[PDB]
Amino acid sequence: FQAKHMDQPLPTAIGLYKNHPLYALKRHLLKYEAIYPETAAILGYCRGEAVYS
DNA sequence: TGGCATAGATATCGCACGTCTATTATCCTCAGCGCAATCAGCTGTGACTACCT
Repeated sequence: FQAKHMDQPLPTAIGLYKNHPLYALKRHLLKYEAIYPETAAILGYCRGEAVYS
């Protein structure tokens, strides 16, 4: 199941990247949660929105 | 005949409009101290009586 569902659909809708840890959009975080640019530079894009692990 | 503009048809993302339980220091109460006019006992003074001369 993990192998099948590892980034298979490849969604590119802004709403889908929210509350989705597999994508973890920078703008779709919380006040207390924050990205780490050291281990996440770029993994994908959606309407000019970068993806971080 | 064929290139593609121009609008019909349709969602689509952003801005704005509702709730919800807590990223962290209160509000009264009783016991313990204190302050100011009586009242009573320690100590001083006079009245009464013992003893050395």
